[PDB]
Amino acid sequence: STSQVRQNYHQDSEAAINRQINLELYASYVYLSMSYYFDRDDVALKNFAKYFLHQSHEEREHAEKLMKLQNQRGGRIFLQDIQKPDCDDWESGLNAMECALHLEKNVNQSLLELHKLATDKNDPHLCDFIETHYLNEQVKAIKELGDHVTNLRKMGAPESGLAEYLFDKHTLG
Amino acid sequence: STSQVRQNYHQDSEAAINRQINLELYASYVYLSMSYYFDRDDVALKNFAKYFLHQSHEEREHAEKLMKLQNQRGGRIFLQDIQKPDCDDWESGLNAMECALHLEKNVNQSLLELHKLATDKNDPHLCDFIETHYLNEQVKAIKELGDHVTNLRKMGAPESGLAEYLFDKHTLG
Amino acid sequence: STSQVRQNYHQDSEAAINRQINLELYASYVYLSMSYYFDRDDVALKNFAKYFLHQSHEEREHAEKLMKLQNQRGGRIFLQDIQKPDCDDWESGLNAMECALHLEKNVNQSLLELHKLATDKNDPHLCDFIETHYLNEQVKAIKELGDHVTNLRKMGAPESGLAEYLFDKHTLG
Amino acid sequence: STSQVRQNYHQDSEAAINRQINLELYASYVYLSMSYYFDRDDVALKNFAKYFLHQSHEEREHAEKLMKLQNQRGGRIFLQDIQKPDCDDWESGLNAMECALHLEKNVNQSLLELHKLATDKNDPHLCDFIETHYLNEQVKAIKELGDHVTNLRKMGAPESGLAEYLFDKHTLG
Amino acid sequence: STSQVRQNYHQDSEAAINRQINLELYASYVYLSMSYYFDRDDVALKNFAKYFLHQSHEEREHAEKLMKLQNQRGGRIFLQDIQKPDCDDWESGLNAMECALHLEKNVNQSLLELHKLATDKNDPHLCDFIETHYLNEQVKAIKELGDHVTNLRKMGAPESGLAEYLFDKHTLG
Amino acid sequence: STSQVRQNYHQDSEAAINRQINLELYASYVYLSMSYYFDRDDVALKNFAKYFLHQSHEEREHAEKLMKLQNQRGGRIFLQDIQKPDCDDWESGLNAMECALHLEKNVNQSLLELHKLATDKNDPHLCDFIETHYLNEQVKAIKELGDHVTNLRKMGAPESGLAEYLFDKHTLG
Ligand SMILES: [Mg+2]
Ligand SMILES: [Mg+2]
Ligand SMILES: [Mg+2]
Ligand code: NA
Ligand code: NA
Ligand code: NA
Ligand code: NA
Ligand code: NA
Ligand code: NA
Repeated sequence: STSQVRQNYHQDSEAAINRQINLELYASYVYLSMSYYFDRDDVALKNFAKYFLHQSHEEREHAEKLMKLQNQRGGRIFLQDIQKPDCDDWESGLNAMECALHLEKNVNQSLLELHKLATDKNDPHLCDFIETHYLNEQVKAIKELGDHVTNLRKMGAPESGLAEYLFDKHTLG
Repeated sequence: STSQVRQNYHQDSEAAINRQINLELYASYVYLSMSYYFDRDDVALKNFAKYFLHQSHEEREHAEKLMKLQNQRGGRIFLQDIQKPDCDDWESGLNAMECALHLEKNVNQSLLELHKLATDKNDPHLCDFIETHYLNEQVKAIKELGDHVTNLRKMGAPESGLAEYLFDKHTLG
Repeated sequence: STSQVRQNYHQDSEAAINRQINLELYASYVYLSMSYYFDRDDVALKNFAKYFLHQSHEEREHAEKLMKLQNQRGGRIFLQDIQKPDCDDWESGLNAMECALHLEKNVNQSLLELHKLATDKNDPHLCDFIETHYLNEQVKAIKELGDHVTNLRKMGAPESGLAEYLFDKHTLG
Repeated sequence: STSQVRQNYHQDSEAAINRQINLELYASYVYLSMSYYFDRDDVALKNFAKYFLHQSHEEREHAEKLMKLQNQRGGRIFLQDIQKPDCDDWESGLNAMECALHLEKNVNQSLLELHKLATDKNDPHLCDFIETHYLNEQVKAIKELGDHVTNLRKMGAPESGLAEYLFDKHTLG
Repeated sequence: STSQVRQNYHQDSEAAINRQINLELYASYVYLSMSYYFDRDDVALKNFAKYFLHQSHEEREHAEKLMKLQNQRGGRIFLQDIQKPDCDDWESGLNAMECALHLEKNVNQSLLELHKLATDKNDPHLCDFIETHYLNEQVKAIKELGDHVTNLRKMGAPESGLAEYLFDKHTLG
Repeated sequence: STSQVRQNYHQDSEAAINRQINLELYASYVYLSMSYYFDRDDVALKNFAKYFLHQSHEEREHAEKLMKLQNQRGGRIFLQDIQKPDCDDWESGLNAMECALHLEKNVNQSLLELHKLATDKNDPHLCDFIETHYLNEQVKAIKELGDHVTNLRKMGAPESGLAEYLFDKHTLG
């Protein structure tokens, strides 16, 4: 049953990786929802739509990298349902950015728990994988989203449709 | 409530489009599963993995095109859970190709029902969308998968691991 | 009297095509009016003017393509007066965009009736002509105009002359 | 009510410019009719069709230049119906060329009356606009059409279908 | 017996496709005959010969595309004899063009019946195949041949050997 | 009745050339059948299909060259029906190659009879035409097909579907 390649790879780490794969696919799907919300004719913020679609594809890439890791270490991928996002209507550019920030912080929390598990199981390869490919990406994503939220709020979003319009043009465009 | 852009777009068509979006995302996820099955160290068919990953990304593109359609017509996207694939272990290149063929024919059947609905609702734009972007794609995909299955079977898959090896190299590589 | 090329081309289809030619020329003339309204010294929205002039020329192209169709099928073009547009003064960028949206939806409705007639007369060539060259063009145009209207309204048009100014610059420029 | 830019621009000149705009659009529409007459399967003179389509587009350009003038001077464009051309069937290349010559001379006569009005109102800018952009264009167009008519008649048009064929090929092609 | 790829493909459609393949090969052979008629030393119209040879090859391409369709849908090609053309001696450029026009209209009629059958069997893929690849091609070909016939007749074909000579040079060359 | 160009061209040679034209068109049609047999989803040997399609087009070229010869010598082409091939289902790559070899040898036998006739009628131009353009082409084609048959048989065709697969890839691809 044990993979010929498997070495120093705990069952708990394998399970946590599978959970992280599901979470990344969930995040991708959330961003997809947000993108096409901004593509609606009654919202019509093209650069918001582009930004979130880019994020969706990036999240899928993260999931695929975790799957590659799983196979590299001799674990076995077990996929689960990808839950639909919490919202269909994201209300505003600002609200979407705040929800994205919340999502990214939740993903980061999951990654930090995964790193703690890897450290507890004395799996330095997994710890290094998480540090190298995920933790700084999360810190940067959170910083960027926080900057966006700050700018939108200062500009007067979401009540100032001019605010969101000009943010869409000048920051995201 | 009605979109300012909506014209000649039946509620049943909007609902059927949402169902098709979900089906396309499901197909993408199935192909993702197959790809990373072939990336396993105990299967190790790199070109199978590449082929199915390509299909996964293509299916995501199809879903995104349907979402774009939905917004173009003034319908509203409602996402649902993406169910996990039926298998975690796809057993063989031949078995994966047969399951892919079955999947593509099911997607094609859903598209045909969508076309019939569009026709019944006298929605020529939707009909020609389906025709132009999907139906021929499906016919081609089904033909390609059938060709693959025929070749694998004739070569002696799945019992001939040499068969699958050489198919991976010469057809998919 | 019958053209040597004519085949499967109903008199009702020929008449409907002539009506569509007139409607397209009318739309071209409406857009011409809007363009030069925005070129007025007391309006001075250069990119609105450019946008509507482009639309005017596009509508002329659509009319010419219908005339080419008419001759291809062996029907005979009968031109009628091109009525002057409903307005001389279009009041605002937002009002012009709303009137354009209304115009495009009326043209689309006429095209849909044309398609239904073609279908009823079992004229698949005409049906596919309409589908290929017109229906998607209309859907796209309606979506774009709806997006413009949404943005203008959210920005505060037509009372915010700053709104229209910045829309002219950043979207249409 | 008076435009901030308006200076030395008589109401009669503004009205005459509006009349000239309508006449130019009428001429464009006449040429459009002639072009697609020659595109008929039972006439089939491609280079006649091309020549008259070019003239149609040129006439629209002339109308647009007059509209630009109108706005530059602070007059207000008032569009009227564009009357359908006098003929649907132009009978022959020679007959179309003769009608075109007649049309161009009528347009030239209207321009001359416009110039006389400008002169009487001591509007040197308008006079020089007409002189610079229109009068020489008309003289050239009339000379070209007269040359065409002379050649066709000498060749034996309209009774010599060979005549029209070879003229189409060698002069207009 | 049923192809693994076959889906929504009626036996009547398969049979009609086989009939269309035969008709296209017949048309190719007719054009071949016409081409080499014009290559005769006592006819010597090189550009007629070239035109009809081009048409012959185009018709073969159409047949091959129908065969590809047949295999794509999982039908089975059944070839039949290709009947010899009705004439060995085509008498004149004009007569050949008229026979070509008649042939193209017959092929178009067969395609229209095929489309009607596809529609009746609710085969939107087949319908759109026919619409996309064939119907417009036929309309264009019929229009071109009608234009040629009109020109030849007006020039004085077939009694004016000068007529046919100059048509060969200037239109077909 | 006699062509102005005809010189030293026997009626028997003209008739034999017409027979050879028909035989070449027959061979082209046989190869077309074989090609699309290999394009079937249940055979799926793309390079076999390509090889035989190439042969089909080559055979058509041979027929056209014979027609050109016929006109060059002042004979008159008389076309006959092109009989359908003996098979619809060619069973295997090996069987198709063997049938192709048989076909090529039959064509060669016909060409040798034609050369004997030309020699008997003291027609050195025709003898040279046959020698230069046909006899070596036939010898090469027969040698190539024999080589293919030898390789397939040695590899284990037609029972080894791996054999045919790898031949398709490495020789014909
Ligand atoms: Mg269609
Ligand atoms: Mg000449
Ligand atoms: Mg090998
Ligand atoms: Na991520
Ligand atoms: Na798909
Ligand atoms: Na239009
Ligand atoms: Na003019
Ligand atoms: Na054809
Ligand atoms: Na040959």
